[PDB]
Amino acid sequence: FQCTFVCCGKRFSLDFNLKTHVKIHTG
Ligand SMILES: [Zn+2]
Repeated sequence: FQCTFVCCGKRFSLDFNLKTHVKIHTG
């Protein structure tokens, strides 16, 4: 998918990698 939080704005590939990442912006 894609990130859009803070200055991280990283890149997401799929749902698994989607939450496995944004999980921080969420905690
Ligand atoms: Zn991010």
